[PDB]
Amino acid sequence: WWIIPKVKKGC
Amino acid sequence: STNPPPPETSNPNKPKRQTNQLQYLLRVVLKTLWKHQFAWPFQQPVDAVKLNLPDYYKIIKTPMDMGTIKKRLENNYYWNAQECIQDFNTMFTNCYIYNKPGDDIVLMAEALEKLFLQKINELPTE
Repeated sequence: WWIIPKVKKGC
Repeated sequence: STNPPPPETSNPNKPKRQTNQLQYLLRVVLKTLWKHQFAWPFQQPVDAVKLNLPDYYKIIKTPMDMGTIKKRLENNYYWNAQECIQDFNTMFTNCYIYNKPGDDIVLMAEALEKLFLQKINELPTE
């Protein structure tokens, strides 16, 4: 899933 | 501000055939990439509304994703294997054009593209 869409994922 | 309709995946007016290269693209290439750890952002059209990317489709006029490619293969939408390969290449190029090279999505696309090339290099003879 995204922390910041495209920029940093959270998984 | 809205998402466009997704790419067409079925067309009863196009002729249909099954070939060993198309079967490989579905059962080997698509399947391998789909199961990859980094595949999830590529398994469906980019949802620019949900992801808050208001300029995505102002920049990307030829969207493509692996969910579309899978359904196209399953619907015998492609007559030539090169049509399918081009859709994979469009998917990767869109990602490189829209995003920045340090973005996690680009690192993910690069790893998937490496795997794609490894499998395409083994595409069977027709």
